[PDB]
Amino acid sequence: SYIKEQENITIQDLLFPKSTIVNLAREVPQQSGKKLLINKDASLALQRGATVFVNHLLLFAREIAKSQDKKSCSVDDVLSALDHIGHSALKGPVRDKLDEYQAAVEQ
Amino acid sequence: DSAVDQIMMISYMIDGEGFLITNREIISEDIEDFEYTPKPEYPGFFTIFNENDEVALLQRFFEHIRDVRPTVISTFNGDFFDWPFIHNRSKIHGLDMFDEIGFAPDAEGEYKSSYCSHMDCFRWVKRDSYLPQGSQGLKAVTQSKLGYNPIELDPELMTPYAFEKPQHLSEYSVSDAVAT
Amino acid sequence: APVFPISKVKKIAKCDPEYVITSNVAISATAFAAELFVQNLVEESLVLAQLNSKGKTSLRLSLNSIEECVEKRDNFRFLEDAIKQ
Amino acid sequence: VPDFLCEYCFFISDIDFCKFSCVRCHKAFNQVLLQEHLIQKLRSDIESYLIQDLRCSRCHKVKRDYMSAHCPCAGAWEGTLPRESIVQKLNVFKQVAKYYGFDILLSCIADLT
Amino acid sequence: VCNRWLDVLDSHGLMLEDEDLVSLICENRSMSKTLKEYEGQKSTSITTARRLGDFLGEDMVKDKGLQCKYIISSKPFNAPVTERAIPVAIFSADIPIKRSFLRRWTLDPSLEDLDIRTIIDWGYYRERLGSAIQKIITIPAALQGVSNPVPRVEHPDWLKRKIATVGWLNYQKIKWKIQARDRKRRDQLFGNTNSSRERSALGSMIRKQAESYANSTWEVLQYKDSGEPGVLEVFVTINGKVQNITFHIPKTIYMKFKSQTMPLQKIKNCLIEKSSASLPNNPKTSNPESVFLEEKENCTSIFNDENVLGVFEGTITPHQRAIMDLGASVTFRSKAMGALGKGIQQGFEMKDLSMAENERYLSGFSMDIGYLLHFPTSIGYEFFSLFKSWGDTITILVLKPSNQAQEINASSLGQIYKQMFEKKKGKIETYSYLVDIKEDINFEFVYFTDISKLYRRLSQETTKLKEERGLQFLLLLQSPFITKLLGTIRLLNQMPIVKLSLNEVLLPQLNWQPTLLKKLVNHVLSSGSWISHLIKLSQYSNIPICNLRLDSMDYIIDVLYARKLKKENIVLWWNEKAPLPDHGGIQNDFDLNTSWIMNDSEFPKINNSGVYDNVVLDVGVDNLTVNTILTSSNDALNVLRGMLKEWWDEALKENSTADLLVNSLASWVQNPNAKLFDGLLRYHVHNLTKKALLQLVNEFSALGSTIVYADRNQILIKTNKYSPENCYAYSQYMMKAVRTNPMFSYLDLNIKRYWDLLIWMDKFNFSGLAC
Amino acid sequence: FKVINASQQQRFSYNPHKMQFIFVPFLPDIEDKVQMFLTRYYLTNDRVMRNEMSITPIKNLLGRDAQNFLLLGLLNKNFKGNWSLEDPSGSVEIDISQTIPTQGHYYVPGCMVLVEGIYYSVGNKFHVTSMTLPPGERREITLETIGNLDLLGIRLDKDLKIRLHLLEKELTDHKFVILGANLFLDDLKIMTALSKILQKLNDDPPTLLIWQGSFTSVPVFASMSSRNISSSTQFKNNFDALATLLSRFDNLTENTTMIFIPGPNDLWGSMVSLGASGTLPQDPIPSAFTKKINKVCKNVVWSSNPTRIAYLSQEIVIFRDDLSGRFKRHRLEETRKLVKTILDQGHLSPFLDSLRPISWDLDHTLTLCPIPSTMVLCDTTSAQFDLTYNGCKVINPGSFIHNRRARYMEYVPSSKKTIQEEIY
Ligand SMILES: [Zn+2]
Repeated sequence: SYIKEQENITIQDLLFPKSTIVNLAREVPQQSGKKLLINKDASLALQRGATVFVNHLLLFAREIAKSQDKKSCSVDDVLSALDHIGHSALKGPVRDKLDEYQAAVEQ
Repeated sequence: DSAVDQIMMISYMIDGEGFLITNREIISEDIEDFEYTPKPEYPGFFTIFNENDEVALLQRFFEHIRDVRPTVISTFNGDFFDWPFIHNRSKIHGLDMFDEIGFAPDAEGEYKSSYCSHMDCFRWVKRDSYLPQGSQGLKAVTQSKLGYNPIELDPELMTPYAFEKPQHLSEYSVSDAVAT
Repeated sequence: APVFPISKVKKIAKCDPEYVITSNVAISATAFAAELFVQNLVEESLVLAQLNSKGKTSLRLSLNSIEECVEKRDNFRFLEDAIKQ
Repeated sequence: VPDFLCEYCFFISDIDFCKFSCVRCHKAFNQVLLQEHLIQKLRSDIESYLIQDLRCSRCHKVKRDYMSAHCPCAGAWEGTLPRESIVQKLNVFKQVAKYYGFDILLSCIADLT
Repeated sequence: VCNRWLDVLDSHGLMLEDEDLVSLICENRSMSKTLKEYEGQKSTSITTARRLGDFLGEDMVKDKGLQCKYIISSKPFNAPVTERAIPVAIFSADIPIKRSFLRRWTLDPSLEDLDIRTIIDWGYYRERLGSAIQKIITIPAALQGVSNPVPRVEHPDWLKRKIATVGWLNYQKIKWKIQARDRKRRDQLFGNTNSSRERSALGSMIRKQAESYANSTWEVLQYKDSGEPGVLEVFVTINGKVQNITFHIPKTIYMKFKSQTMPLQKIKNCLIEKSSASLPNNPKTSNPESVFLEEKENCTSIFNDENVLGVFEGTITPHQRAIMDLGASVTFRSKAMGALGKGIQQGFEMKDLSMAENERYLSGFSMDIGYLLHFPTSIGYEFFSLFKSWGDTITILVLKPSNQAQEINASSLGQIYKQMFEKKKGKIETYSYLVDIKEDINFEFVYFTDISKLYRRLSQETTKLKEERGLQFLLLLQSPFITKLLGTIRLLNQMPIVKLSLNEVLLPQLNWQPTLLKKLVNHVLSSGSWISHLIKLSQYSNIPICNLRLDSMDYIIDVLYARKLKKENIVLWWNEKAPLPDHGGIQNDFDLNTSWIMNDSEFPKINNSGVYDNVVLDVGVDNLTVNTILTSSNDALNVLRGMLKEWWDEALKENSTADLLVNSLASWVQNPNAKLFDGLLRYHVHNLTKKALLQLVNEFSALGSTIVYADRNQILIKTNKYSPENCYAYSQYMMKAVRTNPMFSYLDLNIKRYWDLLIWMDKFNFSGLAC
Repeated sequence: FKVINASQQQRFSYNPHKMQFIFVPFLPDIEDKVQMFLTRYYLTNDRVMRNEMSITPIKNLLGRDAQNFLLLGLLNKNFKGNWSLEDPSGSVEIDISQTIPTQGHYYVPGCMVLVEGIYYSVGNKFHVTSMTLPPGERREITLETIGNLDLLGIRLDKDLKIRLHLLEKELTDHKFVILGANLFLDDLKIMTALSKILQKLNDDPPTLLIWQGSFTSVPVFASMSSRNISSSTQFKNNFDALATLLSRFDNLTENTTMIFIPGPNDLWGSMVSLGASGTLPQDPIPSAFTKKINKVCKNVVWSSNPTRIAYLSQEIVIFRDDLSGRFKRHRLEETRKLVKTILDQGHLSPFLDSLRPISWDLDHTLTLCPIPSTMVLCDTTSAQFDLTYNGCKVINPGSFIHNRRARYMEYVPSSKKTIQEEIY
């Protein structure tokens, strides 16, 4: 339930790069746009969104980990929590890039 | 809402010959050609166009408008609910509505046009139909002014009926197309 | 492919206040899901930025489109409590 | 006890109460399945004893009524299946259960008393 | 007529149902603006909106235009009607959700009943109907000169007197956990409208999956029991990878009662066809559909269809396996390019899709193999080996008593692997494009004492192999005794649940060759030849890896028998977890008559112990149950005869994994573990094999041959006194040529029996051998 | 107090003149089968004699063609159209037309139904004008003709006290959880659900929890049920898994009297012959087969299907079968299917022995002459009904697989109410 309101305590909660956020916005939709720029308030929202999403997936993996009474976490505990937040669209390409990372991390 | 949602059916009746364009993503079973004749003075013939994507649905609807060359565009409660929903779905997809059929809204939020002069028939029911207020919907105006009781289903179960029983919802959209 | 190193993987591992012992590849899965989440929010936020295409910023997304794309969608309803600044 | 099937050579054949392996290949199956088949034969004979009909000395016809005590005929009253037949089968079940180990079979013999 | 409506509102709708009562009593009243913009105002449409906002979460009170349908309760005492509103959604929710959120609004934790006639205000609806009947009935009647027509309601003084002659993440994590507790309650209320709120926009992460899905070779059938039933997890295989998808499967019962059940139940699908199943039942002159709710079988009780006489029992399709026989093993969604993405996101509706394809060449592939096998014994062995095709390290969890040292350092294992590897290197070089065991193995033991932490170590190693590859691998589980007991430890992966090994053999502790030479390394080279055997056994029978296929070969016969029964439409399928009858009433007294006490095949005694001549037996008859159906209910027996006539055609000049179907068809009739038929089939094939034994006990008697024994495996023949033993070759071919003609199909072989001047009382005399 | 089993009580030899209890003492006789059908018709004979008008057999009504008496008899089937009716004098035959019965009951082959019509003296073909079977009665009249003998032994008339009713109304912390319709112990979902229900029943201790025994999914037959394990060894593994799961909760181990009752899927002793219904009065599966689950507790009692439990003022028979599937299978020509035959039928299984066998030894275990005011009908083809408009409280624990899962009931025996609870 409710305990306390929001807290802008961003002294340690201001950590992620800005070049990776603008590097993850390529998006070529088969010649329908120019894709010149994104303003900085959207980049600050994307940085705070990525940080909050990593905390979101970690609490959902730990909250479905206690139902199976396992005190650990895994790929079958993180990706089995991606359907609980409604993100199966992310679940399919994370599987093919995890298998490309496993097929290229051996060399 | 017009941005979180998408249109499932477009049931139009170009001069007696009705048509229907459905979105195959939400609708599970693809509807074949059927009939809706609730009275012999109102014949309903509907050749269904099962388009796969919503962009295909909107481009086939605007293509059939651009080829048939209409001189009258009608609907019931258009500029309040029906027409800005299609402008928002044509703004969401890459092909904007004004670049092909000229349907730009006015300053008061009324989708007028140059060549076709859009006929919102809810501005006659509210203006001079002499119908009682509280029963001024499409079902009550066709039960009162016209002589037949149409398909009465609540709109809150319209979305589970898209995946479960789309034949009854195609009958309901053909009912409101022949009634309009 | 070795595109996201173990530096940012250890940056997103010490951030958690109360966390159980996760594996070294589950945090890699969370980092790959995070870059796909940022790519999904960028591609789905231009679906709501196309609703207001009267000016030059139609191919450029902003905070108003991000705010309405976070409050309309159900898979982004965990971000409206953190978009307040 | 009829129709025992083996596990992998599929030799379907009956066995005896007087001597466990196959007669095609040579391997033991288990003892609890033969134990289970003997309780199945015991319960089959007990449920067949439980569905006995109205039959006697003069009235040797089929039974067609439940509420009727005896026929309106001239014979002395007796039964169809005797209890001495199933107690001779129960003591041969007890002899095959005490000659071998067969704990749950002798347990169910003690359960029915 | 006001007394009839007051009687239906006075007895709280006891004759009326609950759906007509909630559609009758409730008040539809939508809103125009949001809940946050109505601060300071109190009404019934703001109270129901606040109750939906703190009961179903804050996601619907964000946008404007909420339709807050409500009802009015009585249990808030002396409170306004503007704060006594209750939404209709509390009666459609679950019991502890409605009991948890009802008492916070009703302000009474003493209540034990959730019956709607007790909560709702009958007096508020009574006073609103009373002011409407007061106006239209009692208001213009007292001035007209007549009395009060309705004696239940009354009129007051004004018309009665005239009658005188890190911080903030704790709050964020508790907010997201209560927010997702209301989203799962929103999906508990309805399962489809919230599901298409993420799939309304076709992104390029759904479209890539939709452009990379064609010819779905399904591999494992699964279950979903903790949520909505009837939905199956499918690990179908695409052209280069394996995709974990989900399949929506309905329950197609055969019932014929859909005529006047339209206002009773909610009949959505309107289809009338030949829904008559012909099984033997009790009513005379009756001699031998689908469902719109796949989660609960709300069937009709009173049966009166007026189409045919006879109560339909509700003969079903097999609920957990109605897709592996009605559909195929290689599933294919024949549609356009852009609807299958919605099918991937929601779950594939296979009732309107998923048609079959060509069923040959099912598995042409190249991918990794996981191999878990356990070895329990009476000695503590517990050889929990985990072989993987990419890592090459097996991890045995052995040596339970840790005081002594009896397990080898893999020196002996490496030497026997080298000798076994040279011989099976030639055998591995035959099958090497599938499994690569061709590299020299190297591994390490784990000597463990506990069992609980051994299962914890086993779960850590199976997550290690499920994280080393993710997908694109196959885990072949092979534990003998704990095969269904290993299904609690690790799951959610594709697995052939198979008892390959019977049991681990007992051994004295001074050697380890019967548990390591042929039990550990020969099983992984047999696993390579075994998966090529499985590829052929699933290419023929067309079923995925859900079968045992070596211990129980009664499932492939069942899938082919169900496809042969689905080829026609008069006789249908049967039971799945019961002892499997084919009768008119599964729960009855019908099977005691079909029990058949002591089941006597034959018992001959013509009393001949000492045989008269030097006769040799070459009459060792096998497959008599197979050679009974190939000669001969009625439609089930002729479809079995047609299946065996088509089955013997492939077991001639071209066969590799289909000759076992004949012997398993012989073994398949007598057991209740076999599926789709064992009820009246066993007794009928036993009487017809008894008839065939009596027909073949005298038709072969072209010479003076008599019998003393007949027990379906061998009989007695008798030859003449002259020509004792040098004439065996021509006598054997003449006996086979005169034995093949009167049986008229002649499909039972006779090879090498024995007889030399016998003695036979009944069972205790075997005197004679001549080979 | 203690649980009365199927064979752990005195034998009630109901006589046709006084209906008292005679002293009988291992296998029955055919004389007991004739007495069984005589006690099935003579103890429903006083359902209109002690209710009331003229009572006479078919011997006074043989040679005529018009009548007035309500013919009480059990429905049969001899040939294809030979619908026979009886009494212990002879037989009557019933036609197939003019069927207008009372639509507030259920007719089946073996329920004793009063009928009226014409005689049709060419042969003997009685007709159906009115078809209504007689109803039962209340507490005040059902135990006045019995004298002063007991059921289990409290033989004194000390049970006419209201202090015994204040003894049952005093301790209001009594809990009789019914738990629900034969759970299957093979899949992990039902196991995790019963773990969660035992967690919520472990932190608060009940007094006599009516659990759910004989809980294997597949029935035991003459073949190996599992892969390499048999059908006896797989259920040994299942009660050892249930004993280890029961020993993870140490509050039920001391005061809760756990009671085990079978269903149609009993163990290796009583259910390898049948696969569908078998004999209804069964024997309980004792300590000889089950050994591991008996050592983990001190209050585990094994009992059969029609078995009452004493509370010194209340009897509760906890039956378990598919009665709503069996009554639906035999008609004349979920909620309102078993709320219409408790008063109308004083036998727990009103069928013939050719359609539902009853052992000839025990038939006073499933008779309902001392009428219970609290009754449990655990089915798998019904809903969670609780109707008391007669005086008898009849509760039905439904199933475990429907839309919401894990249904189980909680009957408070002091407050005399019942509730249900889902968990997901
Ligand atoms: Zn063998």
